[PDB]
Amino acid sequence: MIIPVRCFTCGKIVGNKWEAYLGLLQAEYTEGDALDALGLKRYCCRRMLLAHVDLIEKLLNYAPLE
Amino acid sequence: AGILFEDIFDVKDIDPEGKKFDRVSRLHCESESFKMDLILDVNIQIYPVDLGDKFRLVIASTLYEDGTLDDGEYNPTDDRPSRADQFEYVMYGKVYRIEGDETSTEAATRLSAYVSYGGLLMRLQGDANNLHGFEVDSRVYLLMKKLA
Amino acid sequence: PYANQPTVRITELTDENVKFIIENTDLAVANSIRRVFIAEVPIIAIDWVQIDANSSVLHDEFIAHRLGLIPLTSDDIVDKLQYSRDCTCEEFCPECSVEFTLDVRCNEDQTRHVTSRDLISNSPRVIPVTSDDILIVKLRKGQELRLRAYAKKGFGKEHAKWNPTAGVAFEYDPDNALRHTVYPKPEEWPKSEYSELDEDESQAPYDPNGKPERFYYNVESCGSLRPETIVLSALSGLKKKLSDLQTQLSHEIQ
Amino acid sequence: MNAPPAFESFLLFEGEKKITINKDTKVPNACLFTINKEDHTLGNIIKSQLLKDPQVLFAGYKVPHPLEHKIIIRVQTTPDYSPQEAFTNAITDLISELSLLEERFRVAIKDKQEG
Ligand SMILES: [Zn+2]
Ligand SMILES: [Zn+2]
Repeated sequence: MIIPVRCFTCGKIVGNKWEAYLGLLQAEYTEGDALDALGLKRYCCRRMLLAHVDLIEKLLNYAPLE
Repeated sequence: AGILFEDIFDVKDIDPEGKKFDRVSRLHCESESFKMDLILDVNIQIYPVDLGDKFRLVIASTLYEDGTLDDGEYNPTDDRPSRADQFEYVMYGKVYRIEGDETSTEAATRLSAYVSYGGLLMRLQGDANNLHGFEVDSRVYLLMKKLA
Repeated sequence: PYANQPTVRITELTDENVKFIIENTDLAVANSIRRVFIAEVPIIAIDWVQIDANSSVLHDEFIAHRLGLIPLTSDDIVDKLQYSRDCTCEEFCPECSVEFTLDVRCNEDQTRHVTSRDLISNSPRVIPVTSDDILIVKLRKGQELRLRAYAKKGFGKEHAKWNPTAGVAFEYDPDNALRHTVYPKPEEWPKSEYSELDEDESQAPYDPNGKPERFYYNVESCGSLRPETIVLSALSGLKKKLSDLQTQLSHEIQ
Repeated sequence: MNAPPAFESFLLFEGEKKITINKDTKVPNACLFTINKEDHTLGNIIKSQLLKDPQVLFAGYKVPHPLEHKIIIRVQTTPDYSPQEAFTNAITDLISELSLLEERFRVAIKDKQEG
């Protein structure tokens, strides 16, 4: 739905890296290079950014009921 | 004394049937004096023995070298002089079988005594005279010391 | 019949992790110290989220759960703070909590990112550690999120939000000298970073007289506490637990 | 629904004793310490420190059930030394160990920061 705050396994902070991850990908980085640049060494943390599907961007297409 | 048996053996085979337990080896050993055949499972990991070694072996009823019964219970705080201090490798088991070449007519000339030290098995074959101290379902201590 | 004389050697000390080595100690003390790193170091994390208005796409419990997971700077305030259950108040006074206020209205057409920057604390010592900032929620034009929440002292045993560590690496016997693990094919296994063997061996020779010692630690902080603060608070908390147990045991014996 | 509250794994409720001693009648000089609202953190460390003592003939611990929060520590000792004395001495040894470790860790932090 949205990027999780913590890494599920180790508890490292990941929610403050989704926008940076996408920005690095727009800079033509391989995904491994992007995750290395963000400093996620353990594959538990890398799994979350590598496998996250951001559906909130799609949910924001619908107008709010206010 | 309480020493049911004593000898010096030499290892003539280490693990004859191929390695089957990564920490335990079934030594086959001969005795030069008593001419007993010995099979004995030894934990080589803590007490490594290789082929051709020699060692004094002693099977004893007790360890306190006074005839005092051991009670068959683990007492780490023992002030009595233990016979185990004169040996490198010490195991504790129960003789569970005494076979022989006896017929219904005559007694045994050769006896084979089997001991199970917690699972590590030993067999001692030889003439009957030296195995009269062995009797089934009795506790024994195997004391082994390598000889130079 | 008495304590060991443990010796410390810090190999690395950054602002996000501390790597050190403890020699002359039994395995149980080191394992309990790692356990206390994970589950018994108290920090300050958000609890009691009261939502006044939430027209975002994410439901209320989702936002509260995300707020709970935000780490807060609690380096020096947590020790003098009290557990709210023990405090004598309406459960929220300055001596047992820290108030937070969020009030975000997305008026522009562009997607509004409600981050941890938008969390306003009433105490300057306690802020989100990122203050990139942790995204809480994205809002559309016309959407609003407005809430007030508090932050209490707790430790990781109660809930994982209070866990200060982002992964505690712990190791001992890097060459497998004690053979506490038995590799079927030891050649296939990579050398640990603390290994001291050459590139022709796979394990150290077996040591029957060996005992576990020289435990290697790497404590990575999520951010709420400095790693050295995590270790010091951990040892203090374990000592406090043992002293309290001694007090209760003495009362029982008398 | 039936999920227990998270706080009732380290908190004693009203009228619950932190630690209770019971003599083991099967063996002389043996006691059982049932400590409530504890886990392997204190069990394993206290067991190890008791094993370091030479006068302790037996020292073990178990959690009866993981969903419950108790540790039963059985301590048997030589006849001239009580289990309660051994338990207290073990805890004092652990406290001294951790205090020394705190001091040395602080010294190491100061050297690494200065360095
Ligand atoms: Zn992770
Ligand atoms: Zn209060």
